[PDB]
Amino acid sequence: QARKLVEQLKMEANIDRIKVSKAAADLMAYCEAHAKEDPLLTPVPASENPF
Amino acid sequence: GVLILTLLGFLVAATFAWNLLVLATILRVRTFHRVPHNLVASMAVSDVLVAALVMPLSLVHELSGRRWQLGRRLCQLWIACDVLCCTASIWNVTAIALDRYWSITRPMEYTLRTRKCVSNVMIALTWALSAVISLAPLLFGEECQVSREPSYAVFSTVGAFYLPLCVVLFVYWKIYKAAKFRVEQKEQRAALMVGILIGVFVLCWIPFFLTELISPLCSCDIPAIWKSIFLWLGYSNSFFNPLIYTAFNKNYNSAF
Amino acid sequence: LSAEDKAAVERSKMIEKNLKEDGISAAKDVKLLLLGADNSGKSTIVKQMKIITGIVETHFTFKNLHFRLFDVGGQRSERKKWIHCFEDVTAIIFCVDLSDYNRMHESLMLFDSICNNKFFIDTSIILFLNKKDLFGEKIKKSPLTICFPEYTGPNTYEDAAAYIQAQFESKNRSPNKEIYCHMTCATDTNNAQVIFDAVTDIIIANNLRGCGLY
Amino acid sequence: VQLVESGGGLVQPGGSRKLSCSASGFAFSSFGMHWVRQAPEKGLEWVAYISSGSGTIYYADTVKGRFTISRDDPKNTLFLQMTSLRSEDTAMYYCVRSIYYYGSSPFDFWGQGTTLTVSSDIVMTQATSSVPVPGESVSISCRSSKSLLHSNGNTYLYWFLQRPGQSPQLLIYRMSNLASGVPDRFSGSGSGTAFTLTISRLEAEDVGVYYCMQHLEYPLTFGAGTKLEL
Amino acid sequence: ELDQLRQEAEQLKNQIRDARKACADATLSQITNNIDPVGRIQMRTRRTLRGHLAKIYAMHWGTDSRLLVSASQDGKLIIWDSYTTNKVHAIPLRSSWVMTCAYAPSGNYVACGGLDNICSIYNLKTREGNVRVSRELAGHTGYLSCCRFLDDNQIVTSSGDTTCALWDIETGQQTTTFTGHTGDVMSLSLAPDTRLFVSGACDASAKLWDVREGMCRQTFTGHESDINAICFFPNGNAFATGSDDATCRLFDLRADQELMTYSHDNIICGITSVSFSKSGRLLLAGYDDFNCNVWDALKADRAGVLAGHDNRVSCLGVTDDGMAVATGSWDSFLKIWN
Ligand SMILES: CC[C@@H](CO)NC(=O)[C@@H]1C=C2c3cccc4[nH]cc(c34)C[C@H]2N(C)C1
Repeated sequence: QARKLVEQLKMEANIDRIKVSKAAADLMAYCEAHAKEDPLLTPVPASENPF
Repeated sequence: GVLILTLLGFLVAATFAWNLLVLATILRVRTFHRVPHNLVASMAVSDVLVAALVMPLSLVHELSGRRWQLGRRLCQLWIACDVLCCTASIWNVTAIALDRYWSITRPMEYTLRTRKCVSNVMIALTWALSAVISLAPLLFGEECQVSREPSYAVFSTVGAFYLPLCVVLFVYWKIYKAAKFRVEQKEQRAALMVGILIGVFVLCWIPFFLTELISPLCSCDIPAIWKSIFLWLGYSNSFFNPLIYTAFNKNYNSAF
Repeated sequence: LSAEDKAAVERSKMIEKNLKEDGISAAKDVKLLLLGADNSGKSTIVKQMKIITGIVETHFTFKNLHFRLFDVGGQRSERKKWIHCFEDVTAIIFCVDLSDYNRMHESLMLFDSICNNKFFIDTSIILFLNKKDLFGEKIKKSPLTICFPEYTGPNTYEDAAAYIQAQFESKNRSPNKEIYCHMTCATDTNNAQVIFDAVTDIIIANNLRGCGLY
Repeated sequence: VQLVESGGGLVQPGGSRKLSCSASGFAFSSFGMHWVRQAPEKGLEWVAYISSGSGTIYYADTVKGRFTISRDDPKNTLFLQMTSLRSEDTAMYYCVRSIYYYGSSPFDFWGQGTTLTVSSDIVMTQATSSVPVPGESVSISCRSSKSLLHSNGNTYLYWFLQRPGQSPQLLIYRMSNLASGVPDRFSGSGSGTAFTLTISRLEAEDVGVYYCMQHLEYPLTFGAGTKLEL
Repeated sequence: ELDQLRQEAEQLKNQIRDARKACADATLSQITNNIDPVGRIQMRTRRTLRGHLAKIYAMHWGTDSRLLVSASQDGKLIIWDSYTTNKVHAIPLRSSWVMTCAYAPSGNYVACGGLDNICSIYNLKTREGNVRVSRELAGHTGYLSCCRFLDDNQIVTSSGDTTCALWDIETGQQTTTFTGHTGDVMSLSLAPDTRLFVSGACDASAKLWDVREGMCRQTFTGHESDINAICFFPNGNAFATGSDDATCRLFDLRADQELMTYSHDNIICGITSVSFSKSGRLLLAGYDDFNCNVWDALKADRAGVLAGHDNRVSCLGVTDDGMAVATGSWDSFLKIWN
């Protein structure tokens, strides 16, 4: 039981991580690119609304 | 007399507003769409009509003091609305008591569709019977005075108040026994609730209908001062009705 | 609307008719929840039961009423994650074994959690004490001191049995809740009458509260 | 899925007769039923329709007043009572099933019929009659009197194929969709009032008569038909 | 080795914490400070669907953004038409204790499960014009909490036995078993590429799994109570969670730590469901206080309220084209907002 936990911890403790600044920047850029294709953010006119 | 006029003015306004709030509370919430609440809605309708169509016009009668200036338009339909609406109030209390009585005596059977069918039938006979009494003298044979025929003074009085009174007294007598039989705080509240229900009904109507029957049968004279208090006691009963069946329910308050 | 659109609406209304009919038939049922520790006579509470692991359902009819029973015994998981499903049940049945000292102090713990749950604030409980005859014979050797260290009195049959019942009933803390207690053996046959008489009293109490008296 | 029709025979003019159809192999109560007849040397013609639950009945102007349609759900049988027979009622009568919801494919299964012998509408035109024609592409066209495009975005056009000595089967429904169990070599496209059916890599078992039908409004009308021959 | 191996586990735990601390330089709030706020979002009810006679526990959208399926405790599955409020099918259930449902991406199958410990698969498009049971999956020792479709022949389930599984529908066998959780697994969410998935359990942790290899790669622990809902970001490199402690959080796969928390001093009730928008700017959550809230995913600012229910909201959903949002509650009604 104890050996299994050590093996799992060792596998998860050797990975390549990237900085939070890159993660925040890459997350902010995705939202800007698709801003115009979000009906819940920029409502469409009643002509194109199916509801 | 100025103070009395101001005091009676707030009485009319409160009855009109409080009953309107009951309708607003009912048909704006999805948890007040059950079987027991359809009887309360019928009572509320019969309560707002009295404060709007009967109390204001009757208030002008003592404003002038002894005269009714309108000839036939406000002396033939005013009586029809006075009798029709007040009779339905009394018969709406009786229909509520009967529904409570059968729920405790027959809990297994008086549920679901059977309760719904019987409840709606009682509403139908509440207004059908009241219209017969109101339209009896108008269609089948300055002072605006009601008919004083000895035959009409018995049928219209015994058949609108005295018969419902016996049902209400008998029903709550059995209900109080059932509450105490099953058994100290809870027992004390049972006696108080039944006493308030009967007491308001007894106080607000019996003094009027008592003198309306003895006067024609046996020649007697009553001063006009006493009939002023007697008349307004019955009207004031439509103010206490929403104060008991809705204010002390602990569920109408939550939706308020 | 087109011809095909008119036909679609007609099919949708026939589904509503069947859904409405199914609701009426299912509303004339009494729902009960069965609880208790292992080996406490849960599966032999009523002789005329018929079976209709996970959850086990059992139904029977008495007089002109339909009863449905649910036994959540195979769910060895977190109880708080699925206990809100049985929130509309009429009452709860709890079974207690009088001849099993080891299961004591464990049935009491389970009784406390159920009786004091947020979803079961105003739900009545029917309590069954099983193995009445086995407990009387066994008490001769063991004078009830193994389970309850603090107990005094001549324990032949009665005071010992009355002590256990008072221990269970002390966990109730609600004014709008009631506990119905009965003692049965393995040869008793009038167990359906006790449940019938209890549910009749529960419905009466509910209707008094609507009237405002209780 | 089976649909067996019974009846037929020789009837003097002015007589009465009824036909029966027995269904076995599917849920009969959830399907609508149609009657379609074919003259000995002509095309298809629609007769009557009964809805699921017997709540809607439609008739053609030719047989109105003397034809009656009924169904028996527990016995899984369909009836057609006809009176005052004339010489124009000699045809082979078919039975068709149909179901209607979002994404349904009505007119999906036909059944072999029985032969009876007695002794504002929309016009659909198929100008071509015979086309001589394996391994080639063939296009067939149908035309409509008024546009079949509804405001909801659907075009109600259907295509059928009838092999010799057989019963018609569905190929295309709503002018673009391909029916179940049909090879992908069949395609269909078009616009309002103009429609085309194209076949690629023609092979055997593809010779017969092709029919274009509208389902915009009752009554339903067919086309003259186009015959493909080698 | 009875107690010597315990020291090794503690040392490795502190090694990971130092690695994440050295990887944090600036916060998300500081980077996004000079960004224009979205403003105020107002949505109005468009459709109301009636017909359920009991509480609604789950719903799922179809890939065409027009059809949807809903499950209730009355033992019925209903397929609706959003545009016309029409009923297409009504499926009766053998067991009325259901807790989850799903819709196949192809649109040919639906699935359901609950306290019977069995996952049932129904065939919609078949001859005879009726829906029949096609396969029953058995092997779980606890109630099923969630299920999602990979293809027409694969399904992933989460159960109350602290175990997830992957099945082959045709064979009816458990191909892979995922183990490692301590508490009951409550939620499940698939990645857009259909190669990884995340789960939330009652031990206040989330894990990232590998479908092909069946191994755990990352564990995220920042909550304080049971995790009830989980959802992927549209990008696929982040996910959000909701717990009973009245708090939502956002986690990053590559940075491997928490990024932002969503909380307020008024809400004290738990969270039942979470969902994203088509662009990921808005985060939608359902609470027990009868309301649905809208959050700004980048600035952690409350932006709107959806108040149309008189009972607890249990399920959410956003269409593939991002045109409407659907909410279901315990009042037997579900509404469509736009
Ligand atoms: C028009 C108002 C003056 C007339 O002076 N007072 C009455 O006579 C009115 C006579 C009444 C009356 C009699 C006989 C039968 C009945 N059923 C219901 C009522 C009733 C209602 C009652 N109201 C309160 C007063």
